[PDB]
Amino acid sequence: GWVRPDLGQLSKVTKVKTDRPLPENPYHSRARPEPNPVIEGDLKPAKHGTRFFFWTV
Amino acid sequence: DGPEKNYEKTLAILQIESEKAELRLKEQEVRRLMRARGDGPWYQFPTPEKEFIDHSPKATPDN
Repeated sequence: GWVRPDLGQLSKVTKVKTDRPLPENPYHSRARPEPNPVIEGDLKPAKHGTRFFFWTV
Repeated sequence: DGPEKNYEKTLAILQIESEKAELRLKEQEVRRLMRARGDGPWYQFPTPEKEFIDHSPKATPDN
């Protein structure tokens, strides 16, 4: 009772059911380093101007 | 206007200049620490972009 597959049938992506668990870390990755502690807060003006030598503002 | 005007103006000027000096020294220390061990906003040298990496399945399974 075998039927030859048509054109385009063997070449398509098929789902498959398995009881094998999904590997959570396939790359055996180490722990990612934490990012820099980003600074939050309101943007206050510069204290006493630019503070470039003798310039007041 | 009298001597108290000049006296208190000099006090305000000295406070401003002392605060500016302390801020400049602190800025030098901050820049030195960040350049030595970059962990603040400044001196963040670049890194190749993460979003341009293929994660789709490929021809060779050992990837």
